[PDB]
Amino acid sequence: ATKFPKFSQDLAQDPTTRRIWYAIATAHDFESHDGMTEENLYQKIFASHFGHLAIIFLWVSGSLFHVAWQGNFEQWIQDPLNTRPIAHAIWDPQFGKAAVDAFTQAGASSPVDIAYSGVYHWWYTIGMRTNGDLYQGAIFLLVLASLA
Amino acid sequence: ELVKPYNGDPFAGHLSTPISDSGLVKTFISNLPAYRQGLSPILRGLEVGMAHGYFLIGPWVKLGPLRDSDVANLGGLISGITLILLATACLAAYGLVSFQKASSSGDALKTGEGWSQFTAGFFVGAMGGAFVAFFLLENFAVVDGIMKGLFN
Amino acid sequence: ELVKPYNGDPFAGHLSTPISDSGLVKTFISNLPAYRQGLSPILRGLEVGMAHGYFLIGPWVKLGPLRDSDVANLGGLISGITLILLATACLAAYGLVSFQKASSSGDALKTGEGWSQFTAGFFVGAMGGAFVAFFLLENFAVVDGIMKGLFN
Amino acid sequence: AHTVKIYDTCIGCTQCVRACPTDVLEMVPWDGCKAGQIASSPRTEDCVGCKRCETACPTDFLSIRVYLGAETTRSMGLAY
Amino acid sequence: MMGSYAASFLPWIFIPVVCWLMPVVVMGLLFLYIEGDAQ
Amino acid sequence: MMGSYAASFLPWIFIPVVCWLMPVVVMGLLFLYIEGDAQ
Amino acid sequence: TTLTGQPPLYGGSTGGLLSKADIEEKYAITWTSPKEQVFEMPTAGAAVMREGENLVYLARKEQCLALAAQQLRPRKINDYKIYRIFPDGETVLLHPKDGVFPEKVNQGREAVNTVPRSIGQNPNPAQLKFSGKKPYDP
Amino acid sequence: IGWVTFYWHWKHLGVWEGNVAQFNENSTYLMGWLRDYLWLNSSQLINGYNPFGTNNLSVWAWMFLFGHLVWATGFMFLISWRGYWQELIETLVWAHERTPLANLVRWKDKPVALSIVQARLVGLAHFSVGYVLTYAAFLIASTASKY
Amino acid sequence: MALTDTQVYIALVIALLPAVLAFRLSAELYK
Amino acid sequence: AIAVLFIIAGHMYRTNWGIGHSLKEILEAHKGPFTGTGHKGLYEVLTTSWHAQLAINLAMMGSLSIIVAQHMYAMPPYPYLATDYPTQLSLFTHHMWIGGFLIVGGAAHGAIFFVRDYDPAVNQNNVLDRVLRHRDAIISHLNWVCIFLGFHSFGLYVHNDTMRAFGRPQDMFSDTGIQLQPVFAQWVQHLHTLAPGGTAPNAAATASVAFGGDVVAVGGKVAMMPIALGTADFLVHHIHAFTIHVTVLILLKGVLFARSSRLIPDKANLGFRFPCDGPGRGGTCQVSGWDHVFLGLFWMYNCISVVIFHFSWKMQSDVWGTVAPDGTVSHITGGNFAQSAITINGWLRDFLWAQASQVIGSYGSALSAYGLLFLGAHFVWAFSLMFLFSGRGYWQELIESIVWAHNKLKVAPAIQPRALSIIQGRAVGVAHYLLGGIATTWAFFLARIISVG
Ligand code: CLA
Ligand code: CLA
Ligand code: CLA
Ligand code: CLA
Ligand code: CLA
Ligand SMILES: CC1=C(/C=C/C(C)=C/C=C/C(C)=C/C=C/C=C(C)/C=C/C=C(C)/C=C/C2=C(C)CCCC2(C)C)C(C)(C)CCC1
Ligand SMILES: CC1=C(C/C=C(\C)CCC[C@H](C)CCC[C@H](C)CCCC(C)C)C(=O)c2ccccc2C1=O
Ligand SMILES: CC1=C(C/C=C(\C)CCC[C@H](C)CCC[C@H](C)CCCC(C)C)C(=O)c2ccccc2C1=O
Ligand code: SF4
Ligand code: SF4
Ligand code: SF4
Ligand SMILES: [Ca+2]
Ligand SMILES: [Ca+2]
Repeated sequence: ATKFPKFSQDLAQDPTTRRIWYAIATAHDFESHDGMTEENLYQKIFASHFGHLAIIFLWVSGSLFHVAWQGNFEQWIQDPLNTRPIAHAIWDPQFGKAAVDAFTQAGASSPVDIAYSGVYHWWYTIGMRTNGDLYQGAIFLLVLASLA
Repeated sequence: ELVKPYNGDPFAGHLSTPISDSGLVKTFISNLPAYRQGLSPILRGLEVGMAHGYFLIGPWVKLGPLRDSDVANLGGLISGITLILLATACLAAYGLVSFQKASSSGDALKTGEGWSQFTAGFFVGAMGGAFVAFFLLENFAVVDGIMKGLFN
Repeated sequence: ELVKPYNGDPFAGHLSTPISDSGLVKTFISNLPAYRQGLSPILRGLEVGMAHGYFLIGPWVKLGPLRDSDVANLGGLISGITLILLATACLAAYGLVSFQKASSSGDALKTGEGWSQFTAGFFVGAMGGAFVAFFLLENFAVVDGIMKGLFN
Repeated sequence: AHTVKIYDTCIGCTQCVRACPTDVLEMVPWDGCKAGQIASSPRTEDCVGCKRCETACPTDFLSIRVYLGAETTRSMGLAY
Repeated sequence: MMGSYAASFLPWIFIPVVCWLMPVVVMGLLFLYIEGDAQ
Repeated sequence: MMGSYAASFLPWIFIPVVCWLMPVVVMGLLFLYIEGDAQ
Repeated sequence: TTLTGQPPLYGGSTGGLLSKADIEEKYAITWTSPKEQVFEMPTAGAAVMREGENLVYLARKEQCLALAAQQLRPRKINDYKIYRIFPDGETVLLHPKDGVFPEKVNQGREAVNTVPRSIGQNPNPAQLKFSGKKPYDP
Repeated sequence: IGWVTFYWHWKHLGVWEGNVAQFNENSTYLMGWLRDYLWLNSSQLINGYNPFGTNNLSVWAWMFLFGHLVWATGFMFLISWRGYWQELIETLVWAHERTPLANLVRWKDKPVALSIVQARLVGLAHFSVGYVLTYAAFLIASTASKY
Repeated sequence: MALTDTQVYIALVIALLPAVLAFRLSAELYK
Repeated sequence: AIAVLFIIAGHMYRTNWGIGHSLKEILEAHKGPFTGTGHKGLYEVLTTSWHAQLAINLAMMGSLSIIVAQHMYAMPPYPYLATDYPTQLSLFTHHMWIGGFLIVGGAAHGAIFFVRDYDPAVNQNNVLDRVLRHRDAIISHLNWVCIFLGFHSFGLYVHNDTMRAFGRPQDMFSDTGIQLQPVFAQWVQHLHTLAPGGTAPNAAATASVAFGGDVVAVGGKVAMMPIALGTADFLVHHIHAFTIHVTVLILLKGVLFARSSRLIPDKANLGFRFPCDGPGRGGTCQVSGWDHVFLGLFWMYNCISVVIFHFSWKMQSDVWGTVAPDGTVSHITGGNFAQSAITINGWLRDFLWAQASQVIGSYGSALSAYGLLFLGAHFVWAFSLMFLFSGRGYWQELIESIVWAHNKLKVAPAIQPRALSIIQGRAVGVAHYLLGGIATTWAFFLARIISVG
């Protein structure tokens, strides 16, 4: 047998490639795992819930950090109707010159993506005005995820 | 419970500490090429040499006497190449003096043949690592244009 | 009589044909460096790697993104080195997972130590072959003048 | 290995045993029906899980039940 | 492809890290984990 | 040493093949065969 | 053991044994035919069954039983025996284990994996939570 | 959800453009949905790259085609089922085990076809990814080339 | 203002702590 | 001359007066050192099995219908067919579809022969026995060549899509990038235009203008002109080779493994048409020869669809059009094939999106029925996927509840409603899929070439 998966000896003794595949699809079905009691079940669901909360927080932190670093938030404040919100920069070494020029948009110098999340409008309505407010939101969510 | 006797033995001159005995540190150290089980000594040597020779030329490339010239990479390479030559002479001298006694049937790096295989592997891997670091440093304009896509 | 059971076994899942069994093909395959008798695994890896590394950079040299530039051989060599690094990593990972079981007194290439020697030999041969291919390509003016007698 | 269970609605028609391609089932004496025999599965290690035995069963519901489980070389039917 | 943002040399290294080096390391380590023929 | 005749690159490869590669191959194969210390 | 028999006149096929035979296990079917006849191998193709005792190595038990069911039995050959062979060479008789075919009721056989109830009289999954209990448990 | 979002997007294209008559006239037959919504609004997404150059919609054109490819690749797992692929993989195993210089390398896990539930899942996941990426590319590029 | 290099470095160094925290959580959930 | 050679050819076989050959003598004569007893037993096989004859005759009729499609376009044998572009497109496309169907049917009845009429006693060390004895080598090598063709044709297409989207047109496989010139087809094209005074001296003109010549201009339109072959034609020809090879792979896997396999050693006892042998052995759905015919139908659809798409775009781009009185050819789509048929985006834009404008703008005009059938064929094709992606267990469980609702109102029928069988569900799905897709292409093709051509 193998070590993987630790939670299912039936899959662990499978000598085929199925041993990998089924394990990936049975990793989060904790109730079917070996040795699982109800107490360990609820505690593992608790810890997974916190890990998911931290992933959510890191995701918002990523959006905020990339808008503050590579975005055009302040220029978008000064003209919210005719400036395009920038999600993040583009680094694709397989780009030609025409794709570099084409994705050089929204008043930027380098290729960027145009944000379509609406995060700019939501942050503008709730009082955020500078890149410093976005940066402080990013670091605060970066420690909130650590707390989770 | 965090700090306990090393391998459960109270009189061994060691403490089982989470730096010294935790699971992460143990698997990381034991899977370094000098300790990775199953390897031939020459492959251990090759990996160790690659890792060392790659970074050896860097201090002279950025800080050596040739750093403010057209030939900084070349000076760093010559320095790293001869330093690896001394390192390999040190390794082979250690193997010559350290295993003239009897041979252990267990670990191969504790025998003269295995240490000479490690020495040969170290020399080949370290000269390769030094030259590949020199080659990337010299052709850094090409690598830079490749990563920016300037050649597209 | 050309197509018969393989090694005289009618139940084996093979057919002894003049592609699968003929003497020229048989001795050619057996005398390849993977199968040649009396070769230690390091020399097998050396020859195999030399052959593979020598031809590996060619597709990028004549077909890659740097083919229409001054640094075509450079980009081909860099891509070939990176592919060979991944190939050596694949070989060494295969050897780590495949031979963690006990050893055989038969082939050395079905042993973790022997496959590690083969892996190290492959790395050295393949980096060497890629580099000499780049070197001949980068100095094709000099080689061409050598064969044309332009230096006489 | 797969799990093959025989329930006491078995009427001993032997049809599951004849339909097994891997010789998992046999007819054993049993005073629980008119035929004087029940199906048995002593060789479920050779069960591939094909459920031909359930297809052949005439009782309603099935007197033979195959529960597919852990997969081996034998149960996945590999010749290699 | 060289932005006016702060620390513009960071995508140059981080894209090969997150795209080549980290997937190579993770794929290799997961390969060494899922094929361990231990108990 | 470059002719107006067709495919003039062919001597450039074939003379080292006929004079270096084929001889090394032939002497190596014959050296293995005539020193073959089997029955 | 020491499984004897002439192989049938078979030209060999790419569908025969693989490395699982020499490393993990193979199977054999032995029988006696009264005559040189033609049958079809499970590894595809026609084979000539010899007079007397024939021995065939196959990769799976299902191949041995398929040859027994579709070739030997319609030809009125019902003396076949099926074996499992391990790489060391140990040999286990498999198919006519007691000498009686499994479709025939034989004394001395014990009932295995029988359940003393009907099928939906099995317990619910809900009541059979964390424990070793399966709903098909005896 | 495709019907929901098709309806939303076509009505809002008519409302944002001010040509509400486009939807309020051609949404009653389904040739209007294919012609005046899908065929028309693809026109700038589709020319994201062309033989003459690239716009900023080139990534959306590429993702549009990518989504079509993933969605159609799911149809393979959904339509063709297991035993065909298992019989194919046995011949591939034979080809690997009888090929010189690749006999030295052996799989640690025996290659088998995807399970029935597994490839139902894999085909559904491909179908879903292709669905979502295709409609996202269409939505963003058809709403970004105008307003 | 636009972000400075030190703010990007500080963000990297600060996010290096949820790295080890997520690693510890995954190691404890593996156990 | 055809009449003379065919009345000649009807005199080779011995019937009643001792002159001619027994075909058995011919077959049993022909054998070699590789193929055992060669063709001994094929006379009995082909005189006792109607399926062994239906396989060959369907395969040859399909191949000949395909030949007819590729022959009646470049040498249009009827007056004013060459300038009837609707008729040219429709006749080519029709005979290709009939050919693909009959080829799939030949494979079907080959598998039916193998499961039902194969006697191994007749087929001892003949060609049939020995192909059964290395079917694994055959199928594995066909598998490899299919993967090779798929990568090195379609991967070239998506490489081109990615390079074009990158703004790297010099990195494309195009006539202006990395050229893939079809040199062998070009030289064979050259050899046919150097032959009406050379290797066919007693002949006025060439075989067809496609190989070379000048624009035959009947009426205002092109009758036929030279068809240039470049990187795009190289690409789509290798796409055709790939799709043909995969269709052959599926159908030959079905024919060769119809009797047995390593997975199922007794498929002959299960028959030609069976859904599976259960969820065991990992799962054995679609092992039957019927199911390989079922999959080969979709792959035939793919092959013929790409063939007729290539024909339509290449004719509208490089052959068909209007000849001006001064003598210049204004092609229908103006030669976009050489630069747009090298990416998938070009096929989606300049063929599928661009030429369907008439089939969707057809409403209110005489071609409005073609727009209606365009939509209805889309509907039938999507209707197929309900049968294709589902299984009958769900439908039987649902029919149980509808049966309950009928049982409450004393209207449950005596003939018990059942879900369709697994094979029938597959058959209904593939029938609706083929009908929907083929009718979609039919309505599109006819509306395009009638409104424009
Ligand atoms: C809070 C929400 C939530 C939670 C906690 C769960 C939790 C659970 N679900 Mg559930 N489910 C949910 C929502 C949720 N679900 C939703 C919204 C759906 C509809 C899709 C489902 C449908 C569903 C089914 C049918 C099943 C579960 C099952 C389970 C259990 C095990 C999951 C598992 O191990 O496999 C993990 C899953 C995977 C490893 C698959 C990963 C899928 C990937 C992310 C898809 C992405 C595709 C691709 C990578 C995208 C790339 C795009 C790129 C190329 C551009 C578990 C307790 C299973 C079970 O145990 O039943 C008893 C079960 O069969 N779920
Ligand atoms: C050959 C085709 C190709 C390739 C290889 C790429 C590659 C890339 N493009 Mg891209 N692009 C292409 C074509 C291509 N492009 C074309 C034709 C266009 C139109 C011109 C674009 C336009 C474009 C834009 C606008 C952008 C890119 C960007 C990028 C980069 C993404 C960085 C990243 O996070 O990777 C990581 C990949 C992921 C996170 C998604 C993969 C997730 C997989 C599917 C599932 C993984 C889940 C699983 C659990 C994990 C598996 C284990 C794993 C850890 C090993 C990447 C280098 C972006 C960039 O520059 O970076 C800042 C950018 O925004 N491209
Ligand atoms: C979690 C949200 C998130 C997402 C989706 C991204 C996405 C991206 N980042 Mg970013 N990053 C983030 C958070 C995020 N980042 C945070 C919080 C920081 C501050 C430390 C950074 C610092 C950063 C730098 C310096 C750079 C990027 C860059 C990039 C781009 C290229 C891919 C890459 O190299 O990543 C690199 C990632 C890091 C350097 C830091 C990673 C730390 C995050 C929190 C890890 C998240 C892991 C995730 C939760 C695990 C889920 C895995 C999933 C499969 C289950 C890409 C668009 C490059 C760019 O701008 O392209 C032009 C660039 O050089 N990022
Ligand atoms: C047998 C008569 C014969 C002789 C004496 C030569 C002699 C020569 N040829 Mg040659 N050649 C021949 C036949 C011959 N050729 C035929 C029939 C062809 C058509 C395929 C060629 C095509 C050819 C090319 C393309 C080239 C030469 C070249 C040359 C010159 C350099 C040596 C070399 O590389 O050859 C190369 C040999 C071949 C390409 C294959 C030779 C084929 C013949 C039939 C093999 C002869 C074997 C012989 C009979 C066996 C007897 C051996 C003996 C010891 C028992 C040399 C003067 C080179 C040149 O022109 O230099 C300026 C050059 O590149 N030849
Ligand atoms: C568009 C959807 C789609 C795709 C991509 C495929 C693809 C394939 N089919 Mg398939 N099929 C489909 C629909 C599809 N099918 C449907 C709807 C049915 C229902 C009837 C079938 C039924 C079917 C059967 C019965 C068979 C196939 C076979 C095949 C394989 C042919 C061999 C080949 O081309 O090699 C190459 C693969 C491609 C060209 C696919 C595109 C991949 C691109 C070009 C390369 C990707 C780049 C790289 C890998 C990306 C790396 C990213 C990394 C991070 C992972 C191939 C993988 C046959 C087979 O197995 O052949 C051996 C086989 O017999 N199919
Ligand atoms: C992870 C980790 C870390 C870090 C580490 C480090 C420090 C790193 C690294 C690294 C390194 C240090 C790496 C390296 C490398 C290398 C390489 C990759 C090499 C190479 C080479 C080559 C490629 C060669 C080649 C050749 C030859 C052999 C011959 C011919 C010539 C040539 C040159 C071609 C930390 C601290 C966080 C902690 C612990 C863990
Ligand atoms: C094509 C196909 C196969 C063959 C497909 C196989 C064997 C899968 C092979 C996939 C290879 C290994 C490449 C996979 C690349 C993935 C994109 C990698 C993602 C994996 C994650 C774990 C990261 C089946 O086995 C099958 C089974 C049942 C019904 C339908 C089908 C079916 O349609
Ligand atoms: C929809 C569907 C069904 C249900 C389909 C059924 C039951 C077909 C029958 C439908 C028609 C409408 C039955 C017609 C009944 C009478 C003939 C009606 C009399 C006609 C008069 C009006 C003249 C399956 O049974 C099935 C089975 C396997 C895979 C997929 C599927 C599947 O997708
Ligand atoms: S088929 Fe059913 S009823 Fe007949 S013997 Fe088997 S289990 Fe009993
Ligand atoms: S599932 Fe198949 S192998 Fe198992 S007992 Fe039933 S018929 Fe026999
Ligand atoms: S899913 Fe259907 S076809 Fe596949 S094994 Fe089960 S019953 Fe047979
Ligand atoms: Ca200086
Ligand atoms: Ca370039």
